[PDB]
Amino acid sequence: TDRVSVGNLRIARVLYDFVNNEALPGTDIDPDSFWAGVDKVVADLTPQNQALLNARDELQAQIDKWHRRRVIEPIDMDAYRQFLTEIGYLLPEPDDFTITTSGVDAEITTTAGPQLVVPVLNARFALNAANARWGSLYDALYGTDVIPETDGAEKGPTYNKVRGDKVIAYARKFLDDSVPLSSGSFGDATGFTVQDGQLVVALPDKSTGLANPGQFAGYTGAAESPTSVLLINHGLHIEILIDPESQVGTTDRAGVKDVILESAITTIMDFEDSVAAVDAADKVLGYRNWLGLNKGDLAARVLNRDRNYTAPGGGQFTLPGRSLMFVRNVGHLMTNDAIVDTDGSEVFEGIMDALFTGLIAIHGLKASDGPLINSRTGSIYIVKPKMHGPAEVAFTCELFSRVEDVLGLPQNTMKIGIMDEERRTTVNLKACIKAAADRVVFINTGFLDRTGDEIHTSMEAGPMVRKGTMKSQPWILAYEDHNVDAGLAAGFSGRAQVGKGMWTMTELMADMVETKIAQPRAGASTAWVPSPTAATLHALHYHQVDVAAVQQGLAGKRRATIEQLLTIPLAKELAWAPDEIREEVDNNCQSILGYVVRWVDQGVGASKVPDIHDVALMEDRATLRISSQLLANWLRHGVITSADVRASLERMAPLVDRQNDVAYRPMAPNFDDSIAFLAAQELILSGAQQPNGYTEPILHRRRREFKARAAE
Ligand SMILES: Cc1ccc(C2CC2)cc1C(=O)/C=C(\O)C(=O)O
Ligand SMILES: [Mg+2]
Ligand SMILES: [Mg+2]
Repeated sequence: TDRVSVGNLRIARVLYDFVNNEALPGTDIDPDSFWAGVDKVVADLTPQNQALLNARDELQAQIDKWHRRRVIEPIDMDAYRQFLTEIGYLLPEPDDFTITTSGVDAEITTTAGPQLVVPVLNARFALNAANARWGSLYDALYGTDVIPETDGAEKGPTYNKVRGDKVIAYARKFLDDSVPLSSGSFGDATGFTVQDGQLVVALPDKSTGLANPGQFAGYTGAAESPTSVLLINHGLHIEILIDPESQVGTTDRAGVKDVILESAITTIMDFEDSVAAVDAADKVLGYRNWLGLNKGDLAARVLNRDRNYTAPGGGQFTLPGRSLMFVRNVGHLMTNDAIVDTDGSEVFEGIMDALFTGLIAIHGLKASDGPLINSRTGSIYIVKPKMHGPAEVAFTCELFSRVEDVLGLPQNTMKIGIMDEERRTTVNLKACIKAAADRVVFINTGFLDRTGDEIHTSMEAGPMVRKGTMKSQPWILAYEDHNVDAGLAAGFSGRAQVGKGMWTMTELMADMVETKIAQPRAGASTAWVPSPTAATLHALHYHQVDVAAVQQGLAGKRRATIEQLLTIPLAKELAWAPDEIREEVDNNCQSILGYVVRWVDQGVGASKVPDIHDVALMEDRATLRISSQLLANWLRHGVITSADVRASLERMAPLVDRQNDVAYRPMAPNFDDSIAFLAAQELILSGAQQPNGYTEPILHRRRREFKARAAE
């Protein structure tokens, strides 16, 4: 064929060659021993992987039946709770404990700041994301709606000085709020100098230093007239660039050219919900980019070097120039035919990701032909998504342990960022953390997947509230607080990240700056952003909120009950008028179609899709999971008919065709000839039958179908 036999496995040649020629050289792992290890790990752990997936199905069957066999008024919470305990869904809560994870980098244990997620299959985006550790505040302010485009302040083809002056003024207020002067305001500064190791800021009438001189972290250039001044606040760096000859510095009262913020402290290179990878060719593209990131030679533009500074006293030092990288592996569900066994059965994809992304990450622990690219403390950081409960966490740990043995790595090298994005994890979160107590480096509320699981788990209970109502429902507010509580109770402060979820409105940056501050105010040491620009703007929130102090104030508090976590988001009687149902259907169909068409026809796993209100939303599989499950639920309970669904899909499809484009194939009017349209339809009409409402089985099948037809 086009496969390589190793034991019981038949490996796609493209993957075999990539591993031997690109991934293995430089790790000192023997190629034959590696492939024997792949065979042995797959054979040994596949049964447990399948058993865990079977357990999800059996628990969900019981829950479906339970709802179908009830007539009572609102749900008897006491009966529901004891039922879930009976079936093993709700497990006992373990005694208090503190995590023991060691060898973790400061960016994770100590620094509070933004965490950027990027599809690993897009080399250009991945490079920008790794370089997003530092970003221009002026560019982020000028280029977005944070500075309103009011009369006279609009963006044009050329620089608008009125707008630029608003940018400068915004940044000066940020400096006053973050690194205050002893007296006066940065808005009146006329220059900066370093005198006896102290920062001196010239005012019109006088000179002043910092109210806290310890916030002066360094400078570049001559101490007499530095080319830049480096400050620190809440552990994050701020750099004032001084250049009176620049276009902006010429207009500035102190010659300031820009303010650079330490922004994306860590970055998650994603193999999961933001990428479309359905075969060996796709996986190799992703693995090769992850390899180039860890070897430091990925080029599309290149990775940045570390940044050199002079210390206040005069010594030299350096700061990391790149975001510390995690990789998000796929979860336990899917198989991939990149490897098949002798029976033709596909191998579990999460098992493969652990082996291959783990192998590749070794390069980030060693010098790059300069210094090693990633973890100086010797860890490999893997986000494991979509786990359901503590036995599934234990399985990830065993998989990582077995992979470490194959790779010759110390035990516990491979650390786990746990997504809390499935109900059976939420309600057993303390036990999930305990199961990974020596590997865990974060917990994070993946609230979009979590909403998808909320809908599917209770699918039989009745019609759910509209998608937009979900973000304010009791269950989700309890879930967010419960996650923070569990992390802090497990000793996460100073040891691991407590993270919150993604901002998806990529153009609504004024709204992000106004509202996303709630996440660090809730004690999250990190939260997810969709772009380098949004990382720079979200960094402002960490200068305003002292997350370390917030976490200390939250200690010992139990702010969510199990009853709150289990409050199902059922709609009340007579909740909606016909126009509101119409808008919900059309909005969900447009978002489904806009995302699925680029997935199936172009293999793009994350797309900006305008919604029914013309708001650009960054869509990935989790937002698709919500929209498809909600419509499945409304169809299941008679809120809408199958004619309503088909009509909405047919009405929104031509609009999506218009929004798109070199490789774009219109879906309309030949709907049944478009694999993408049929995939969108199947996601709704078959949604109730998909395991835990997951979208990958349909998406993968339909993308492979598209590729097959295109190859003739
Ligand atoms: C929803 C979403 C949008 C965009 C991106 C990336 C930037 C492309 C990631 C996610 C995501 O995966 C979130 C969660 O895992 C989860 O809330 O379930
Ligand atoms: Mg998710
Ligand atoms: Mg403070």
